[PDB]
Amino acid sequence: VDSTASRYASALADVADVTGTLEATNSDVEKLIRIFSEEPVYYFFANPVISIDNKRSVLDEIITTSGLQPHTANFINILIDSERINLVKEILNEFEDVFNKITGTEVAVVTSVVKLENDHLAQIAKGVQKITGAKNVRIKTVIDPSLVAGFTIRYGNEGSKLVDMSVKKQLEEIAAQLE
Amino acid sequence: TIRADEISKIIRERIEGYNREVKVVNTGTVLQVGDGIARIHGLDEVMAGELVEFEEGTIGIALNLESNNVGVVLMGDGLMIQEGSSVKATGRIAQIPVSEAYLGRVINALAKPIDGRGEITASESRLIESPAPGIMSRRSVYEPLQTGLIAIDAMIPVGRGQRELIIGDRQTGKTAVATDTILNQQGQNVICVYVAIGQKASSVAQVVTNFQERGAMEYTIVVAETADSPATLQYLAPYTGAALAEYFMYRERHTLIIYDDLSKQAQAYRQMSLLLRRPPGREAYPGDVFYLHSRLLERAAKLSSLLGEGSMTALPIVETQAGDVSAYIPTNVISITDGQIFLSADLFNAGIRPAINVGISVSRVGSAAQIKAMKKVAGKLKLELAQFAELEAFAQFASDLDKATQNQLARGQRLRELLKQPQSAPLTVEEQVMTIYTGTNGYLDSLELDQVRKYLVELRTYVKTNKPEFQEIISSTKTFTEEAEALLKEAIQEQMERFLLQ
Amino acid sequence: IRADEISKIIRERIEGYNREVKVVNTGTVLQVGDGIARIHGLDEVMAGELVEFEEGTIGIALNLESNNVG
Amino acid sequence: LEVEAKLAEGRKKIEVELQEALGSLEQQKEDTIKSLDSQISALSDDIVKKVLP
Amino acid sequence: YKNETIQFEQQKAINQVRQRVFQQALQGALGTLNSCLNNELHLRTINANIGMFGAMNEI
Amino acid sequence: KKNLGRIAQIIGPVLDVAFPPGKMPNIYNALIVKGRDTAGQPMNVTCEVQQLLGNNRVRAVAMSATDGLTRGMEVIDTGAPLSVPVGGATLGRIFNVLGEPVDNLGPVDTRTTSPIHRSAPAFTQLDTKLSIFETGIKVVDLLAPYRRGGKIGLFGGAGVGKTVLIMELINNIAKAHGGVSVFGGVGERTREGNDLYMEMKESGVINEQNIAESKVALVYGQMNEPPGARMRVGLTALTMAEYFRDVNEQDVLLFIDNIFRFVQAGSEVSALLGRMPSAVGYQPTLSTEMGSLQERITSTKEGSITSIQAVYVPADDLTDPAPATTFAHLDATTVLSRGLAAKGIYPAVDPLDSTSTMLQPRIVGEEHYEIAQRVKETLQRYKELQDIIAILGLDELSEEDRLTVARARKIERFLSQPFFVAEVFTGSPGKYVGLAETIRGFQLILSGELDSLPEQAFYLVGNIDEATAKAMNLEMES
Amino acid sequence: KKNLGRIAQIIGPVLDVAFPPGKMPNIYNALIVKGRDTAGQPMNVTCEVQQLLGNNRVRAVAMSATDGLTRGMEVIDTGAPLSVPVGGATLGRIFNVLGEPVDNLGPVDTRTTSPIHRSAPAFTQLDTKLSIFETGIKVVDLLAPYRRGGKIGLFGGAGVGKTVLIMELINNIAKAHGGVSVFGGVGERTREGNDLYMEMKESGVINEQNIAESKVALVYGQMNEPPGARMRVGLTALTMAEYFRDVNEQDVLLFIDNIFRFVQAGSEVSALLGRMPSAVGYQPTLSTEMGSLQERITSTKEGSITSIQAVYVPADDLTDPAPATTFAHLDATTVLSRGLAAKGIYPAVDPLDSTSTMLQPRIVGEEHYEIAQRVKETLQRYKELQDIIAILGLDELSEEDRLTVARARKIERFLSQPFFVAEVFTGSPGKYVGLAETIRGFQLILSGELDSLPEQAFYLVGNIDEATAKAMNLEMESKL
Ligand SMILES: Nc1ncnc2c1ncn2[C@@H]1O[C@H](COP(=O)(O)OP(=O)(O)OP(=O)(O)O)[C@@H](O)[C@H]1O
Ligand SMILES: Nc1ncnc2c1ncn2[C@@H]1O[C@H](COP(=O)(O)OP(=O)(O)O)[C@@H](O)[C@H]1O
Ligand SMILES: Nc1ncnc2c1ncn2[C@@H]1O[C@H](COP(=O)(O)OP(=O)(O)O)[C@@H](O)[C@H]1O
Ligand SMILES: [Mg+2]
Ligand SMILES: [Mg+2]
Ligand SMILES: [Mg+2]
Repeated sequence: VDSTASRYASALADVADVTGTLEATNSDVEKLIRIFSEEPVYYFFANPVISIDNKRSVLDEIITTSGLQPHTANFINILIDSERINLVKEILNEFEDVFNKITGTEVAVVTSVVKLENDHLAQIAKGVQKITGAKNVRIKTVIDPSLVAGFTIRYGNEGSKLVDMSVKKQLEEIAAQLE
Repeated sequence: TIRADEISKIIRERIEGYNREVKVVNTGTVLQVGDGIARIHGLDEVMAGELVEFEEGTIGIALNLESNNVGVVLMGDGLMIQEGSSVKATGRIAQIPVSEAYLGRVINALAKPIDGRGEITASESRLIESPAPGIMSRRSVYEPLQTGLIAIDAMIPVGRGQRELIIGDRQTGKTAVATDTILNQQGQNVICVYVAIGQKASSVAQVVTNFQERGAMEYTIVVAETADSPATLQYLAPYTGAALAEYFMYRERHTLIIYDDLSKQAQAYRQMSLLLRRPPGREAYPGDVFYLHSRLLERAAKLSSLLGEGSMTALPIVETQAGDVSAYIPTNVISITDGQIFLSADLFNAGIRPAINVGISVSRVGSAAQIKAMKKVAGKLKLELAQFAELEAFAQFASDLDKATQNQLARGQRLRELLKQPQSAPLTVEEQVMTIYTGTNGYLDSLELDQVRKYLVELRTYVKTNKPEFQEIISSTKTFTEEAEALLKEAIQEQMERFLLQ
Repeated sequence: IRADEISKIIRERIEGYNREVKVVNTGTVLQVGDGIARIHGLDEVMAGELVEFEEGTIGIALNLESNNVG
Repeated sequence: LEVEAKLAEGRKKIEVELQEALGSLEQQKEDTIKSLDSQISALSDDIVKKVLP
Repeated sequence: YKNETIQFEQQKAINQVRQRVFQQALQGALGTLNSCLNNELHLRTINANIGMFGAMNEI
Repeated sequence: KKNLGRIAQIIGPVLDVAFPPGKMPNIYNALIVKGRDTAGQPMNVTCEVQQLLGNNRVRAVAMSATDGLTRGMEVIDTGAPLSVPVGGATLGRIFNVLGEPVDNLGPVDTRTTSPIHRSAPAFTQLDTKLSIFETGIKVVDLLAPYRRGGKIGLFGGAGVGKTVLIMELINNIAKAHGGVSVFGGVGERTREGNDLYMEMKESGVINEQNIAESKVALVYGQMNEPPGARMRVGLTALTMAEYFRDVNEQDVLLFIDNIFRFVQAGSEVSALLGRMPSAVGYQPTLSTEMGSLQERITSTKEGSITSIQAVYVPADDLTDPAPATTFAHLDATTVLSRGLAAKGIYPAVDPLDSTSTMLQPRIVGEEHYEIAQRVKETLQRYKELQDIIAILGLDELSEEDRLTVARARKIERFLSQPFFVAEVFTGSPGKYVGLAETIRGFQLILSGELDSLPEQAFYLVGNIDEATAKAMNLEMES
Repeated sequence: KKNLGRIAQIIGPVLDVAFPPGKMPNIYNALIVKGRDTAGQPMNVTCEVQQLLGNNRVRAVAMSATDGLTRGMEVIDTGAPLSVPVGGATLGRIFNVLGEPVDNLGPVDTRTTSPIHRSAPAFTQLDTKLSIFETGIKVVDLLAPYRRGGKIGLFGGAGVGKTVLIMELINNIAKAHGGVSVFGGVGERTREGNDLYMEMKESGVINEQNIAESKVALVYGQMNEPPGARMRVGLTALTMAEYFRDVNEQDVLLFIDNIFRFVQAGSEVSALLGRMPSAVGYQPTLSTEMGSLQERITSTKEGSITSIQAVYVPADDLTDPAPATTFAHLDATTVLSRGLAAKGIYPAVDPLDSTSTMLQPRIVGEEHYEIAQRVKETLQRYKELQDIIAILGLDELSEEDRLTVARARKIERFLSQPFFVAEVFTGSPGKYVGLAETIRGFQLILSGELDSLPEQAFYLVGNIDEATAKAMNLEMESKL
């Protein structure tokens, strides 16, 4: 994807990569996402009517308490100057996808009714890695009542590529007979 | 109708022999659905044209593969689809289950029967967008494809592997000409497909009923996408018909496919691309509207003797608005095809039926598509008629015109009276040869124009009955030999004398 | 969604945010196509001023826009 | 006329034959649906043993 | 053509019966699974599923 | 426990309604905006989900006036498409788009209601019986004979007489018909609707007492209605007509004035929706919108819909997208001309541009067919002659051409007919002309037995006998 | 080929291919996509880098079908524009857009290639000699005579005979010409692509027994091809004709048919490329894309290229931008009229609307020029009188006016000619007519010596003598 929100996030990651603050910058970006969740805080930055000069002063105070990275404080200042603070939320979310690309980590998300031990995951995370082509795999877990007793892992560029077996066997059987 | 006692065996059968193979399948998320089109997030493994299946159970086509999302064009209406649901990438790119058993069945745009006569037995499969035969793969058109319309088969001949367009106004007689052609291939051993794009459901039913009464449904497939159906289906209806025709074509069979109209296809493709926000062109048609037809109509070919010498004659039909051939879609389809047949309402109201405007009708194959006996007789007929009109229009501007012109206005008005035919009164090629031989050689220069229609009918019956040898020469040798000519002359004189007595 | 956000440019911007600078001397091609180049930079060019790229092509800055100069 | 009218009556007779045959088939289908219940029950059990491993 | 109607009919009815019947069987299966050994059989199936997944990955 | 949404946007009659993220209303479901005014509290604003926009937000087209809606009001998904009462209760009543009675009588029974968005009859259920159908009009019964149970189109610009001709068709056909008729007024003068309503009462179609035996329903989305309401009036009218055919198994007449308005309302809403405009200003899904409404009208084996629908033709231009798209659907078109209304030939049915499917010798017999061609061959010849006559005039023509011109002129006048509805204009009483009388009259004119009569003996008479009687008076008077 | 980029978008034929940030292909390089077919076998679909888009992605128009292509596949940049094999081994082969041989014969030798994009010859080079060449067509030789080494255009709408005329011209000139010919069909029927190739075999130009003794090279970008392909067979067929011009130094025929398809193909993908639409829906670069294509096809001191090229004219409208742009380039335009087609006069070359630069008395001599000029004045008068005669009849004319009308009518028929190619259309065997026969024939009609003849003695006859013979036969038939 290449949209304005994605474009900005990619720049932010590239500067971190150059300066070797990828771990350090990522923590700050995660820290920002908590900040901009709040309807009141986001609204203040986003709306055109509040004066830009006031926004910087408030932003500076926010940065100090937060203790953000020197570029990360710039990056928000750049967004504010160039009017794209209305799409901060899209930009922050976009950065996580870019950050995995730079490392070579890949997310997978694996779904069960029942919580599973690391050993099963270790096989899956190794399994997604070879199948992925990954340098590294980072695993995301979710709990679902609806399937049966299996699970489905999703991976790829997006969460596009899903390979599952739990409910799906029942569905396949239902289809199979009608043939 | 006893079902319940075998269900305990039947239910077990379904579970029996089930592989349950697990393979990686592409999946994505629905962002938007509105009016025939979904915008799919994800699916970074789909290919341009791949069928993608929605959660409810709808098959859509991934046309736009944008960098953020995927433009999916639903084959149906996605009332059920819900924002956030998951859609699968099937892997196939719009195949058709195609076999021998489609004959005599009205079928859907997706090729599932809609006459309610049972599921079709289809072993093979073919793509919808298969590439056309190559340049080295074809051969020249030589075989006749008879319409039974004396105005077509004498002056605008249609040959196997050809593409003749039938263009006219609304209610000008275009469908009747096409339908007549399919009805006329009763024992010529060709397969016919009638694709009905965007046509009224009642109208399509009427055509099917007419075919059935004639017995023409023993070799005809009717593919129908009615007006009510989603634009996608209308857009893909012609392709499905071609795929069916192509299957027979590669089995060395000869096929004829009528697409009724192609104009309602490109409206259905204008609708698809305008809702995908593709940038339009003239009359909001997409840029690639010419390409949509051209790739379809170039499927119609006569294959070489290496590839079985099968053929596929396409018969587009594109109706023009109040004689406006300058419109954007009729401009595109004329230049693709191998000659057009203009039908005109001005000749249709003036009795001249089928209303072939022969002046603007063209056959780009020419007299290679005629049998030799007919080619000899009507070879220069096409030009003479055009030349004759030029001075019919000009001798209304003279008062005292000489006899040498008055002979040509005599003969030329007789030649027009050959060409008129009652609907669904097809002529054998024998009956066309002796009709054109009579008019060209001045044997109608005696009698009145009103009498000419009557005289020819009497004459044809005469030679069916009294002289079956003329049938034998033209049907076997396919050449208007001196013996055949002599028989025709004898018969003409006898008939003329009988007519004089009456 | 708009030109001049090529993510070289944004990063260059972040690095120099606490700064003052005038890029007026040189400007870097953003996109070339169909006989038109879009150039990021060139803050001091005037409309109609000939500008010459690397490899010697000469162009006229007909369109001056905040994001870039056509 | 007379042949034509006769043919029309023959067509009506054919429709009566065809109308009646469809009705008979429908009745037969209903009986079958009522009939062979064991297939249904056992048929149901059918999939079960093969649907899963 | 009327006979062809019956041919199709014999098919639709057949399919319906097959399905409905299957559907029930499905119901029963679900019920039994809901009662089949939670940690014992559940665990076994999980392991199997896992094994299957592993196999798939290898291929 | 229906999910509640909030209005996010109001752009004219188009609402963007935000919902909880799991639960979105399906496309074509109705919404009920809870509504508020100064005095009272109406839930009257009803919507129809057209799109799903993502970020848990549908887009819906409101069926009423959106004035007075606030961003943030409560919206309830009703979970089904916009259902309308149908049946016995809808006889004799005037209805909205929304199925809500207008006529200031008691509320209808909502026992038997039906959704307006239904798929058509499938291809199996259709019928192919080809029957002709008499209207008492000479231009229609001869040159473009109407289909029993198929769509009929009346084409023409403003003020050429579509409404009058429909009124004549309604007047002749409805009382005689044994099947419930359903009128649908889409984008028309409200005065006409009121005028039409009175005529039914006067002729007994809508009897004032014992209204359940009325055998006409009436459905009105008029010119004053917002454009979301004019889209669906056609569907609402259609739904009621379809129910009668399907459940009461009857034969139905579905008169619509004007289906061009239905397309035009759809076009107006499309711009609000943001869909790119395909041609002129028309909505891209023009064929489909038109097709969906039209497809449902077909007659099946259980009943029959005989729809006579007037279609406006803008700026007298039959190549406009709205008129052009409609032509494919109709079984018989009746293209009214303006040039014939300037001369005063009424009904101004252009006899060469009007075509019917039933004008075929196995449908109409060999006698009707051999005349209707020979009438159209004369007029067609006359039409060709007009370019020459316009400059030189009559005198130049040959004797054959002159004879045809004299015959053509007589023939054009004979087609003109006084109407029962048109007594309030001209005062001359209308004449019902049976098909047999019409065929006979035309044969005489073509034959020439009536070549000595003047031309104005033919103008505005019913039979050929009337022309002869009229002819004598012109000659006698002196 | 060391640069790998991943496809980012497929919208129709236009791909967007994201590359590593330093290394991006230049404009007009060929990308070649490592795509896979329905078999899974790797398949390569070539692309052209049309424009650099910023954010390190190009925008390329694929030369083959984009159906089956996936976002994210590897795209290797070949580092150069499309190199097409040229020379001796291209003669009598039939070729793709990409230069791949398409006639199921063993692979073309690719030791010599050439890029399809190059600059036109400089102003110094151009060869100024004015030379006329004989075609055998009566309308062409008399009224719009063709220039050896000059751009020739066949203008007409659909179905008027651009193709048949081209075939006739090809047959005469192609066999006679010493120099290699090149036919490049940009966006035409594959039936006509086949009907040429088997008729080039029959005349002996392909020489299927001994290939590379052939004298023609066929390049085909037919209607089934994507719009990326039909934009570029104009350049592929031209690259091959430039090699026989520049390197081998021999004069070439270049029959292009159709030139409009090339213009049209660009328009189809132009919208996809993001360019705003120009007047009538074409691309804004129409007059440049013609110029780029047209400038290259010019004779030079080293060699001479004669190109006869058919031009579709949409809805018979000579004001259309595609047709209008072309007129400036041609040395002689031959505008086919649908009015003469529907009258039956074939070739339906409109004698008043067809011009030529060579019809000047220093070039063609004062005998030819006066008769070519007096023929047009007779036809011009007749055209003016057509409105009047229909309305007022023939009898309102003067004797002088009537005489021209009788003569114009006879002259109009005489221009018609039966072709060798149109024996299936005319039914009568074709005739070749010299320049001398035409001048001699036209002079007599103008003189009035042939005023007594009927008009139908002139329709579809080759020589003047044939017309007189036909008149005798007609009189004999009339007596009986
Ligand atoms: N040769 C003929 N003789 C007499 N009538 C004919 C002939 N051909 C067609 N017709 C009549 O013309 C009428 C209209 O013809 P048809 O529907 O076949 O044309 P169309 O162009 O397909 O019209 P539409 O635009 O409605 O599809 C038909 O009722 C048909 O009977
Ligand atoms: N049959 C008719 N006889 C006489 N006048 C007519 C007839 N039909 C229409 N008119 C004239 O046309 C006028 C308007 O016609 P109308 O039906 O209102 O057109 P529209 O249907 O476009 O609204 C009427 O006022 C009437 O004067
Ligand atoms: N010289 C000719 N003699 C007879 N017919 C011709 C001639 N030229 C053209 N035609 C007619 O025109 C038809 C189409 O012309 P064509 O050569 O295909 O031109 P275009 O490429 O413009 O359509 C031919 O198939 C033939 O019917
Ligand atoms: Mg039709
Ligand atoms: Mg009105
Ligand atoms: Mg051509």
